[PDB]
Amino acid sequence: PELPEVETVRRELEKRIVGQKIISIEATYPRMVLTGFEQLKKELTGKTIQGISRRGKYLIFEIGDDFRLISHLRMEGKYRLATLDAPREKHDHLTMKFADGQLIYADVRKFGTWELISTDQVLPYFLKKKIGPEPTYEDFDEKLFREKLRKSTKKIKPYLLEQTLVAGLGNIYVDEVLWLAKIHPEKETNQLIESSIHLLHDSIIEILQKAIKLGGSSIRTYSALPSTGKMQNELQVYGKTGEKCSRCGAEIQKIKVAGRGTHFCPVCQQK
DNA sequence: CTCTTTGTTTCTCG
DNA sequence: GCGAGAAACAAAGA
Ligand SMILES: [Zn+2]
Repeated sequence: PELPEVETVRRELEKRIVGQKIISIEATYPRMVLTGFEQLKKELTGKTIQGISRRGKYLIFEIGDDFRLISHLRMEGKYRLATLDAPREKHDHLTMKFADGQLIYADVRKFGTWELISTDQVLPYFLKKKIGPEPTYEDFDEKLFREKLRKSTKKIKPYLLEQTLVAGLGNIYVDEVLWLAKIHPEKETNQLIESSIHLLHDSIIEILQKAIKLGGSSIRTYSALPSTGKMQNELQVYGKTGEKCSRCGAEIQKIKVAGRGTHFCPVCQQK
């Protein structure tokens, strides 16, 4: 998932598990707990979930007064709230059991991670990750963004995917943002002029906030969190190879850019 | 059978 | 430091 999908999960879990005491924790794939599964089980069993926050694509469970469980869902991670008698599904890896249900994490590709750290370690953790600002008008300063683009020869799509200029874009929304802002994904960032950088800055905020409002993009339907979103109905280029651009009618093309499938309009996004 | 592709991140190699 | 390529892993399609 990308930031809008993680935010959607965050909001739905916040409604439902805040206040819940963790009765037990079980793992069939303990190695995805990078700080140690038995250590996490000992520390969090019996504690109450107080909140769920997010930073970029990372979920942050706030558990007890002093613990933060930082969860990254990577490519395929999925949470669901299940009954206590729910049967195991093949790629379920971890569960937190409550008195009246359980929170199960599944991940086909086993890429997602859990790390238990203390409250005062959370900001240093994300500083060490070099995560850029949240994609809001308040936090995403166009002036610094512009200065970073001016001094780089990186291509704009891979630079945006780094999470360092701004947090939260992945392959779907980077393609969507660059189409909206009329910028080719291979454009070297030091060639962007000020008005293009302004449109790109605003398009990043607008696309991601719209996707949040619409509950994320469901490219397939799944029996887990979140509830089926509506943003997939608004995608203009991602996965639309061979369909016509809604602005100019040219066929959307797909190329490979720094190892990633890349969807763009060749008319609207001039090389 | 092989090869490619996939919402992410982070590594080695030269 | 850089970019290219690949790894972690599983499943599906050509
Ligand atoms: Zn077009």
